[PDB]
Amino acid sequence: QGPKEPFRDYVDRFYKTLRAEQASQEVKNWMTETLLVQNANPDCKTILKALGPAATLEEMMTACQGVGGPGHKARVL
Amino acid sequence: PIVQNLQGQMVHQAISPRTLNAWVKVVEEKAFSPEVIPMFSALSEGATPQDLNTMLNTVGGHQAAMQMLKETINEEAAEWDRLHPVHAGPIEPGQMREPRGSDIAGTTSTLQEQIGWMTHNPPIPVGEIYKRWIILGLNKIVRMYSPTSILDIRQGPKEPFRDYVDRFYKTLRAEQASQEVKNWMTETLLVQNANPDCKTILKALGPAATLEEMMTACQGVGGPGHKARVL
Amino acid sequence: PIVQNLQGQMVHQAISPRTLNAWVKVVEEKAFSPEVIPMFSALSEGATPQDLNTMLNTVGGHQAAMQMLKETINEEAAEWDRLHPVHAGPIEPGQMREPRGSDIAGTTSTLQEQIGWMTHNPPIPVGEIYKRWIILGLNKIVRMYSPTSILDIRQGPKEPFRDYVDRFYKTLRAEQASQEVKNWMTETLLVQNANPDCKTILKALGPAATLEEMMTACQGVGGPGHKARVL
Amino acid sequence: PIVQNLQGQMVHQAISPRTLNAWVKVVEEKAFSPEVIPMFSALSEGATPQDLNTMLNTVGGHQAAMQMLKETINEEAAEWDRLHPVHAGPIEPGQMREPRGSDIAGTTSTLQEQIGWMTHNPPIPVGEIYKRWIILGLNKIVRMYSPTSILDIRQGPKEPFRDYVDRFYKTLRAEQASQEVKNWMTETLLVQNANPDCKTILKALGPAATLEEMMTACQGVGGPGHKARVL
Amino acid sequence: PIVQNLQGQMVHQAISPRTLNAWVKVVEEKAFSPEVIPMFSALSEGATPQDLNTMLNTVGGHQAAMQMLKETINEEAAEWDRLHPVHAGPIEPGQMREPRGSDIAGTTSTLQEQIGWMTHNPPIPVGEIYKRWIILGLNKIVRMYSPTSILDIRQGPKEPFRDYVDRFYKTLRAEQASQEVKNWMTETLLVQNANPDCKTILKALGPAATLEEMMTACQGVGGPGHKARVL
Amino acid sequence: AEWDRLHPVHAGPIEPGQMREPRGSDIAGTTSTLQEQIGWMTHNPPIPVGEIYKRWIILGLNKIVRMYSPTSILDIRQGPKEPFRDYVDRFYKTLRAEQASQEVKNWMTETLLVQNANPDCKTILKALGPAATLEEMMTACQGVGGPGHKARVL
Repeated sequence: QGPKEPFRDYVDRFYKTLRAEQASQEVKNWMTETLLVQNANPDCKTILKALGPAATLEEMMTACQGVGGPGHKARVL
Repeated sequence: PIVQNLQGQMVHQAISPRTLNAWVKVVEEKAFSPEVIPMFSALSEGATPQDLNTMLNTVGGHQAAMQMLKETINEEAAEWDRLHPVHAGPIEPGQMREPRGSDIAGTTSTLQEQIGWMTHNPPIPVGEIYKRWIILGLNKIVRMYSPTSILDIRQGPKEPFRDYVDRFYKTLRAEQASQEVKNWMTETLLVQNANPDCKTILKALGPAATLEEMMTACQGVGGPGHKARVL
Repeated sequence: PIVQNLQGQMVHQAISPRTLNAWVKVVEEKAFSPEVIPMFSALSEGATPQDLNTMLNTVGGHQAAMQMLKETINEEAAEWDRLHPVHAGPIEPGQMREPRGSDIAGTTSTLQEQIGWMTHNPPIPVGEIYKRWIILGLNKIVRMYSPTSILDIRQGPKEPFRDYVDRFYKTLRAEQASQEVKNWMTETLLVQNANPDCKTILKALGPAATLEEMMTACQGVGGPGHKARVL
Repeated sequence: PIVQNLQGQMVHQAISPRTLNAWVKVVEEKAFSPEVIPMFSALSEGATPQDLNTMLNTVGGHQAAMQMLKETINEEAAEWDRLHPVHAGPIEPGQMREPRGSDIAGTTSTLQEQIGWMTHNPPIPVGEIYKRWIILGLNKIVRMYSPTSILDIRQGPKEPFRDYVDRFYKTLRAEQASQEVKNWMTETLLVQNANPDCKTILKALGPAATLEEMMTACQGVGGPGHKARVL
Repeated sequence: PIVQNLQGQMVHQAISPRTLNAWVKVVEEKAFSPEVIPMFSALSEGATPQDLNTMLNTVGGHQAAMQMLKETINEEAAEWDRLHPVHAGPIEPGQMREPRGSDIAGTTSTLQEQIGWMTHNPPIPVGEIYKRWIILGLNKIVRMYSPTSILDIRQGPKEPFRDYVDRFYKTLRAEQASQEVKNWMTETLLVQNANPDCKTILKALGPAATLEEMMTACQGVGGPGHKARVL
Repeated sequence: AEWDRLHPVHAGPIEPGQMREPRGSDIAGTTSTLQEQIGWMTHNPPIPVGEIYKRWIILGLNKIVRMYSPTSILDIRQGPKEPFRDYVDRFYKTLRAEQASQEVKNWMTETLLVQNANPDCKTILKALGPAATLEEMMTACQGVGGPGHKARVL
């Protein structure tokens, strides 16, 4: 996750990259658990770890507001 | 007030100066504030229409508000008789007569008629119904003389969270909106109308974030600037 | 004062200093407002003529008003003894002698006689009759020495509609105003002292000048630019 | 509430509205200061769970504080059922049923049952148990609404030592320090956060000086900015 | 407090918060001015040791003053234990046992027993003994919370003689010096530290004059038609 | 001297064949002999006179450390570009140096610690609050953090 990049754009980018990767689903799930929170923004991953592992992506998307400046509730240009 | 030493054997004890004096003192300060309604409810547990009328008769201030309350009661009494919803007909020998709204508000009913309805099976709660009409009128007065909307309650630039919360909760209490709306207001609106410095911390609270946790979170984020141990 | 117990008999005791202490403070502030009449009524629940005389002579304040009240009760008592010439002694065996006007105002009756009438079955309401005479004297003080004119019952040049309705209804209550006078004032004068927004909603408002609807509609002073009479 | 009898167990009496009216005023002016806890302790002498609920129910001010207190007591009631905490009187009553958290909270118990526990031999002290939960809420309200500031209590230049000590003790009470914390704060900060003219006397007075010695020694000299009067 | 004296039914109830709030105002707002000792002496009429403990607890959050007061009380109770070699339990079955220092302060004795001592024939005056110990400690608090020296106080430039005398007499009550010294302060010091015009008449009148003569003349001097000089 | 004021020793031994009760002077070593000092430890039960003296000595050593170490928990605050991890180490070093009691350390940890942190830095720490232990806290505050984002060659 980039220094100016909000959590939604990073997740969008990760899943776009995950489509380009052609690995088996078990490996993809294990990679998602391994990488997605870990390689994220430091304050944002700290918020997400306190949500905990059984948080849904919808809950995670609704969280982390005010990280990545204006543009994180509005469309990419 | 009504006293029962045996259940169904109602005795009326006449309302006393200390009760009236305390009630007037509550009315003098608290009528336009949501403070009056729960104290009025606590006083009105086991009340007759005669007790409720005596309570309204012992107020002499705030006449426009009193007229709006009286007009509200007259319209509730009219709507009740349009419904006619507590009924039993006239055919049967020796059975209680059907309540009118005028009977409920204690003008066309005697104390023995009022006792008869409340000692009936089902107990027909003429004092509770009249008290609810008065509570609706008090809430109408509280709404009418309310200073500003719950949506417009907002925390100043570096304002204490606790002062903002007290104003928000008073305004929320005096608001009459649905329980889900009130839950959304505590969850969302209270956090949203907080000042930016407080609000980032409030938005970063975990699952199951309590008002006590919010108070802890915003403690040291507002009020007077730091004047020691900061340089 | 008199208290009725659960098993159906009446007991007496000397007047509370809480009532006297509250009463002096009520007389200090409420004297020229019609607030005094309900608050006096609240404080005098079950009061004997002796208790009422104790309350009247307790007051050292507002002496000319007290002189007006004392003359008013003495005139009413004299007029009551004009109405009924009272027969000598009891008028049947084993029953109390009939009240005179001076017995009612406590002067020629002793405390046991006052208790005797008030503990009659049904009660002979000497305290109520005297209390009504005291209330008439209070009404004279309230009308005579009023701040508020019923002849200047039009809204001021700088006066908001919410303050105006408080003054208007208080003035009517102070006068004990006629149902006809209220009927003319509500439909004519009150509407014409209401702000243009109140006159705008006239079809929704309908007949007979609904107060909460007008209070909802009106914002600030009525007359043009908040600097002139509305009427 | 209950009142004592000279022979045998107590008798229940109806609550005074003056007591409720005073309680509403105490909540208005003193709720966020820990001096409310002694007033509440005095108020709740001989109080049933039903009386305690009536006292809480009566309040309509400071609803944010009341909500956290109500959640706090509900957690304590759940804790009573779930954790089995230690208590005064029998774990097994002889002539009454065992009290659940809901029974102690007054929800699933009758007023006669509440009287039953309190009149039992030994007494089962349900009001004393419940009011401790309420006191934990009141102590929490003081912690939430009074800024944490014990290390920041310090004497102004023209300030009396006694007011500074009084403020320090009040702040320490608001914070709710345990014995090790309370002694450490009291020993280490009290001379150190004094003003230098006052501190000079305290340093001269020396190691191990008692509070009465310090209070006596460290009195002012009445110079400019210090009062010569209270009244 | 004891609330019935001619009957044993309903003999005792808890002290009102309404009364306690007035007591809290005397300690907090009049800042331990000499009036607190006569006010406490008035409040303690027919009081139990528990009522006295309730008053000690309810000092308006003045915890620091309470610590010094309670520690003083503990010594007074300890001195009583030296004075009277009281045993546990009664001399003989059924007898009211002699009260120890612990019992008198309500530490080892419960409310029913305290009422039992006070309602015996002869009564055993446990609350009266405890009240004196509390007053002895309260006198120290009155000295400690005294604003300034008896020597430093003065009459203002246009100030009434009665205001100066009231201040001097209150300060004199707070001062702990010998009765011989206190008489010297009344006869010589008060006149000596009085302003020149007031001093000149008070010296002219001298010790042979009555208090009324001193008051009338020095009120005469200080009224309108006065220079207002302190030299 | 506190021990002596608190404990006058009346009479000799209780009976022959068991040690006398020690006064404060005996503990400090100025009235007791080496044979007495051995005698107390070789008693049944042993009387731990040296341990009693040592507890007083440790308190004096603590005063010496506090006298020569300018450490104070009252003055503490986070430095401007100071890591949160450096700041907590400095805070617990300060508590160690001043020898704070455990309940005081808990109050300092749960009340004071995040209060005297930088306002940008304290953001997520304030949101976590005193329910989160030190390990739980130390995963935070790396957004305003120093080096540690990019891997090193070691």
